[PDB]
Amino acid sequence: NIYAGGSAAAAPPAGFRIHRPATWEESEEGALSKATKYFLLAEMFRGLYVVLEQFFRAPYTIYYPFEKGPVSPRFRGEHALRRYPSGEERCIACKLCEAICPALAITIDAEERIDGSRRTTKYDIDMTKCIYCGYCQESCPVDAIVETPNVEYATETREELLYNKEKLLANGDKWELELQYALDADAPYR
Amino acid sequence: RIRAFTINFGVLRLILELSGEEIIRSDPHVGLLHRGTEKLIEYKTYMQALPYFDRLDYVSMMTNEQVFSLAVEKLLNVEVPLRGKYIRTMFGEITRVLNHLMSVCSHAMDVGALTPFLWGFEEREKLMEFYERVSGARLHAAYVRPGGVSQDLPAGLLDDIYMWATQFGDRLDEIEELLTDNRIWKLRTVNIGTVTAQDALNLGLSGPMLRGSGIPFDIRKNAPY
Amino acid sequence: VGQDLPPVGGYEPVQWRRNLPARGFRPLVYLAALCGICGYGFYRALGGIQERRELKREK
Amino acid sequence: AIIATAFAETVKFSGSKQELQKRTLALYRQFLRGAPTFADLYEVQFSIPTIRTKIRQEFERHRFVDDLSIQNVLYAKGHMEYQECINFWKQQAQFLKYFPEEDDIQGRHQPSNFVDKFLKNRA
Amino acid sequence: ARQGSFWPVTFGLACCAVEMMHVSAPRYDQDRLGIIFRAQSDIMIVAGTLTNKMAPVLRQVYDQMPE
Amino acid sequence: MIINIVEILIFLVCVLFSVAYLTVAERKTLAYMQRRLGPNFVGYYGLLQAFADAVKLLLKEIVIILVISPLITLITALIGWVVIPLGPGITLGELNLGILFSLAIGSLGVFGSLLSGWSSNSKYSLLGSIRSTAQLISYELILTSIFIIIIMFVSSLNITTIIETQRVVWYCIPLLPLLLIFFIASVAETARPPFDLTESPFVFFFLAEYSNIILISAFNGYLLLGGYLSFNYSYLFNILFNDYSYVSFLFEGLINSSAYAIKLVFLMFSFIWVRAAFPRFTYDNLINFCWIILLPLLFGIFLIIPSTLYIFDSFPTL
Amino acid sequence: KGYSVPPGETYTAIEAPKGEMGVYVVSDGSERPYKCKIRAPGFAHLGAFDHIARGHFLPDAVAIIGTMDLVFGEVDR
Amino acid sequence: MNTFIIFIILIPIVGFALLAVNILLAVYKRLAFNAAFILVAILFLPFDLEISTLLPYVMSIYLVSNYGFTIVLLFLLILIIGFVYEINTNALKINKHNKPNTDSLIYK
Ligand SMILES: CCCCCCCCCCCCCCCCCC(=O)OC[C@H](COP(=O)(O)OCCN)OC(=O)CCCCCCCCCCCCCCCCC
Ligand SMILES: CCCCCCCCCCCC(=O)OC[C@H](COP(=O)(O)OCC[N+](C)(C)C)OC(=O)CCCCCCCCCCC
Ligand code: SF4
Ligand code: SF4
Ligand code: SF4
Repeated sequence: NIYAGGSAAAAPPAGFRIHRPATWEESEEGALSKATKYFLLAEMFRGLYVVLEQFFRAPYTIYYPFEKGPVSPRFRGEHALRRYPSGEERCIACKLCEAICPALAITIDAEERIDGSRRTTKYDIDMTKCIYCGYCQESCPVDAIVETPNVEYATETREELLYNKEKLLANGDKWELELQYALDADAPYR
Repeated sequence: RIRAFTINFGVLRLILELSGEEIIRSDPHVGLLHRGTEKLIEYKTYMQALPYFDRLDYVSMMTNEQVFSLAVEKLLNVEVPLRGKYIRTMFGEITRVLNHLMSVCSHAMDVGALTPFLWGFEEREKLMEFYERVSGARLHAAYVRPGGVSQDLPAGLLDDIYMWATQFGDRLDEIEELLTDNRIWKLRTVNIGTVTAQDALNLGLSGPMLRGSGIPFDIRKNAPY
Repeated sequence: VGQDLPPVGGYEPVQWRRNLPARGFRPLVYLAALCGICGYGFYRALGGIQERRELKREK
Repeated sequence: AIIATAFAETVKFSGSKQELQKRTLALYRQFLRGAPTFADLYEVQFSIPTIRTKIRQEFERHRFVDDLSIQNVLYAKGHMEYQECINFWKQQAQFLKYFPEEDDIQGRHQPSNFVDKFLKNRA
Repeated sequence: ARQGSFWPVTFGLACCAVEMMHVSAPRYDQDRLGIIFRAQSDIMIVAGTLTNKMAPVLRQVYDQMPE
Repeated sequence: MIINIVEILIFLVCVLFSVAYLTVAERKTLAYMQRRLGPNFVGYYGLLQAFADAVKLLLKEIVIILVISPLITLITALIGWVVIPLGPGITLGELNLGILFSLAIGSLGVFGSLLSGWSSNSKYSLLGSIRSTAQLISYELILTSIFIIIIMFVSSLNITTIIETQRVVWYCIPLLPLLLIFFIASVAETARPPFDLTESPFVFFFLAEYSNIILISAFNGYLLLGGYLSFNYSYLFNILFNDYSYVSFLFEGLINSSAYAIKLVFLMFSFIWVRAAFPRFTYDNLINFCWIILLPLLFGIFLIIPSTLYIFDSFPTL
Repeated sequence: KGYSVPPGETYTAIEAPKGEMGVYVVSDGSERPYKCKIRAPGFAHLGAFDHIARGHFLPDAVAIIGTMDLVFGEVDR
Repeated sequence: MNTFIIFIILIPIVGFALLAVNILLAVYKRLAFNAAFILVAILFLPFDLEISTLLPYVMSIYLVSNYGFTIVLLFLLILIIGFVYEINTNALKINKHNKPNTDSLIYK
């Protein structure tokens, strides 16, 4: 038709008028049958039985200091500056990881040597304010900074938590083969 | 004269003025976790403004990511592909499963039922594995970019999402069984927090609370995306 | 190539309805069993009371 | 939120200067009357007359304001500050924002002439 | 006794408070040595962003702890 | 002299141990209800949990009355252990009015809840202590009234007289609804959480809590269920032993205490089992449950029992 | 730099499991957004508290919390 | 010297010892109410105290056969009408103002 105006084809659906709630006398069970559930706590014992079923099965719990939970290859933990095979630092002072960081953790000083190649005098990540987005891994064209999957590195001072170039080159030294394995397994999806 | 005494009832301060047991007026403070995330995103690009949205409302993080990466897409006049649409749909729905798995089993703890909180956590852990295998970190997946979705699924992930979806029906019916019929659960909650259908609107309420009161409205079916 | 896909036949349907198989007996049956076990208990108890009274007579 | 909080008033904007003067007058009376509560409440070191002379000298700061609507916002901000102070919402470290000159003398060499400014290049 | 039982009055105030509750979750229990995060002991744990408003509240909670 | 000081040594040391191993048992079984390991172990080294946290609990801060209420709460919780019998005629002190004593000490147990709210007072905390007190006395009523309707069949205030009367049939199986309402009144005396609004020196309340847990378990075990009684066992002995000897009295005292301890242990497990499954009460619901609905049933059961003893001859003789 | 966005304003709202969560972003035409506000869903849920929680008991002020679902990354933000 | 009395002498010593080890090892350093709260305890006493009027019958139930029965039945039946007084009058129930009184909106 034409609708009234102030009004559309979104009428109330067929059956949205819900029925009157039935009284005591339009009930299917007897009052004695209802009182057996009332006094003998019929559904209390049901929920008691459920938690007793959970008592007799084998728990989900795992030992932390001797087992680590299931992890992905694309997981992210402490940083590392990689190197080339035949020993070369691989960060070409290209300044992309500093320009993308949503918390401004990177600070790089760049200087050029006689050779014409480019490296960094001072590389720096403040880990009080790195937020683990992995954009710094995504931006570097030469794949020089990564996220090693280590998380067990909690420290006791903040000055330990300021990572300079030397600490991150050490982290790229230690984690290398698992790092290369994770990047090679990640590499089709990037 | 009625004399009401005041008490200092995540992080939340809440003033209660009590005349005996009854609350006569209530006044929630808020702001002790205001950290200025609305002003900071004006100084960051959109690619950098994306993690400011799993910072807020952290329990259901992919949906909060999605609302910004939809407002941006509408303002861009671009179009996420088809695989992108199904992929973001199902991650938003396991995000819904996670948020209700926290919210239901935390209302159950605040009321007092202590088993579903523990049971819920184990189920949640399986979902945080589903996030952990897709983005890097658990609990802060930036995985829906504004242009689309950040990278492709793993090789054998869709099979494990099916393997979880088979058992989850039974493990949900189990936690449901001891709360839905329970007299203490039903008694403590049948007449509490009632909201009329006209005042569900004037208060600006939405979602499960506007749908509590009888009004059929949801943005998934009304204005879909 | 290499990305994950669903199988060509599709997966089997999962259970998303409510599974509540009825496992309680009828309430009048439990009440009949309760009245029976009570009445047998009162039989034994009042029989013991009468026997203890006859022993008190003997003492 | 139907009901307001305790000492609040509906923010409403006068069209005349004399009505505003009456309202700021009643407002200074409210601060000055509630000044003995603040020393008990925020556990300050010092005397009630120093609270009262500060409330006075904070209304000395805006004595010669001409524009009506700037007096209006200044009244609304003062009533919000009274509202926070008379309850326990402010704490004792934000109540002492108001007294930075009283609590401690920072040390020697407050510069006065150009030379004392200039030896530490205007500080 | 202080070694074998360790009851941190947790200051979980943002995102990291749920990850702290994932210790209290059935996977990463730490039920065995004896850390229980469910809640006047001698350690607290600050976990999440400490705003301008809360720094007196944080210090006041830190003050009423045993020495 | 030496004959009885060794006896009270053995009993005090056993009850003091068992109350401490309950604090471990509750952590363990609630761990496996929720699929966690919980505490590492439970053995002879297993007390060193409950010992170690019972030590460290004495290292926190507190902020003449504060001295007295933990003390009287713990000694009220500890003196009620004589009057339970552990076997036939085995009591640490034999008294013909043991239920009157047990009842008077369930009456003495309320005072620490009053005097705990006075210490470090606020207005709202004082009101909360009032609410815990009033629920404690409210369920103490129905506790005492069912003690009456149990000793209606005995007509004696001695406890071994109850259990020897109980030899023919336990009182739990005729009066099964009474078992149900006693179990809930028993987790009502204590603050067990279906019934625990008003919770949600501390070492004494902590110890006396579990001591009241296992002691009201004992009060269930002798009057409703069989106290030390399991079966007749007249025939097995005539095949094993030839004559009364200290081995024979050992074996019978052993099986009697086993039959008592199995009642107490299953009931004690059921307390922790009803802890986990249910949320807690509004206080209005608590008082409403005690008075308006359960206690009219209690008057009704009270009227229907002597009339049933009346219809038959069946009055019990002292 | 980043990508650049056409100038304009939008309010895009979706259904978070907490409720309707919208975001209102205003684009300069540059690569930084000029202004962008979230509509946290729990903001109006906690704002609706003392219209709903009047005349209830005090433990009736606790069950009413967990279904207005306050996580407080939302309500302050 | 029987075996009953060392126990109730020896327990206050156990409490004093567990208290003195606490004094050795520790660290140191009106609102209006509702009528239901006062009434639960005030009214608890006449229901605790009929119980002790019921205590002498339960011991001597055999002697007073057929006659002390009816006296106790009448005693309880006089108490039940005061019980039904308090449950007819809704005495323990605590009320609040959460209803909007459900008055229909009247115009002009
Ligand atoms: C023979 C003729 C007569 C036939 C009928 C039989 C009568 C004899 C039986 C008497 C035994 C009565 C048992 C206690 C009665 C409990 C009353 C009840 O459950 O419901 C009333 C009350 C709520 O009151 P209302 O406003 O009416 O609520 C309506 C909701 N349906 O509910 C409540 O407030 C609380 C409900 C839960 C009570 C606390 C639960 C304690 C949990 C313990 C459960 C048992 C655990 C057993 C453990 C060992 C099991 C192996
Ligand atoms: C209200 C009840 C009305 C229904 C009555 C129907 C009962 C059947 C009749 C059998 C009588 C009989 O034969 O049993 C007799 C027994 C005692 O046996 P005795 O020691 O050997 O007697 C000695 C033999 N002389 C006398 C020859 C020497 O007495 C009873 O305890 C039976 C009572 C049945 C339980 C009734 C309780 C009902 C529940 C009430 C709680 C709400
Ligand atoms: S992971 Fe993120 S915050 Fe950290 S350095 Fe990389 S881009 Fe910056
Ligand atoms: S790590 Fe990458 S982005 Fe950073 S300076 Fe090196 S090459 Fe450039
Ligand atoms: S450290 Fe802050 S930003 Fe990071 S997850 Fe924790 S709460 Fe959120």
